[PDB]
Amino acid sequence: SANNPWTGFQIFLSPYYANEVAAAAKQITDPTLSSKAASVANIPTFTWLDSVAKIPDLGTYLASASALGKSTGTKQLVQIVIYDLPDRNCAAKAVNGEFSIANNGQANYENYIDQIVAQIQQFPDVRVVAVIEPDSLANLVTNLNVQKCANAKTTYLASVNYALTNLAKVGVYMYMDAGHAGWLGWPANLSPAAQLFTQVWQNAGKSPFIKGLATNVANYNALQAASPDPITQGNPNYDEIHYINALAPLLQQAGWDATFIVDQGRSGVQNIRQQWGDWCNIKGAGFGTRPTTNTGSQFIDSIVWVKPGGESDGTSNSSSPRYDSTCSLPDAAQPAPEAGTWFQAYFQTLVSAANPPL
Repeated sequence: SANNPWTGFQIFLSPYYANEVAAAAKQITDPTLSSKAASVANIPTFTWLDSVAKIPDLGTYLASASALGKSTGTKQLVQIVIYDLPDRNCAAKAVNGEFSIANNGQANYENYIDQIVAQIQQFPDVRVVAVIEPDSLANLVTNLNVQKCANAKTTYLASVNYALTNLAKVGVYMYMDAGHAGWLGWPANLSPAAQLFTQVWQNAGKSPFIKGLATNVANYNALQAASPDPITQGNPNYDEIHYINALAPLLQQAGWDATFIVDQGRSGVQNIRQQWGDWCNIKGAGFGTRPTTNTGSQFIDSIVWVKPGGESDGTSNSSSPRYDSTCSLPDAAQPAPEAGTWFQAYFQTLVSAANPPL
């Protein structure tokens, strides 16, 4: 499109990831690998607002970005993930997230959005790009037979609508999470996906700030694969570019000339999964293509690093109340710590296996 949110902007670099990476890098013993690892702190990532407790951090990042732009003669851009739906991750095994549908979850989520909006409103010289609720809408396409998802459907739709409607009022550029090629990119899932995303876009007023969709978030697919990963057999859309090329025209026909961003933060190594649906701490992953607006596709505004490589997808300890058995599969790196916490051995391999090399 004409207006790529990133062009002309300096991305604010997460200080939390920089510190996590800094603490991680001094533990890497090989000096050549250590300096490569430290440099990852200079690669822009998304900050996940996975709880209300993260909202004050957003406030500090906006204020720091505002000052840094003035100090360097630049316009700054802060990258966030909205990730706190009630009954979050409905198809996952075991309960995740601080809000539940049964305990005023919708209302609590609205208050979470209101607190985010109230921060963003204070810093109008900073641009914000938000990924909206990974692992949410996509479940309403393919997983309505999952009872937790069926029971969450109206809440997910209302809560995502509230986020889109109210973040638009403070000019946030938004990409709704849309799964990945092996989820919604199956040809038979494309029209159901397009219908759902367009209804969501309509309910939120078709705001021009709703730019489009984010794909491959926290996943491992290629953007453009050299040859299809064996996990993809049966799906002609074997990488993200095929998925996006197929879905984008369906959205255009609805009057939404949608654009896309694609996570490549853990895509450096292909052909590492036994089944396409295996998502947790996949062993041997490497950092992939660094964020760039040089995407190779009319439909893609940016390659991004949404999931911060090195933070665990979930614990492998079956005694944890948060345990998801996907995290103990043969292709999952084990032992792994709780979701969101630092997984040092996994980070070191992401660095060693980076492609392109760091």
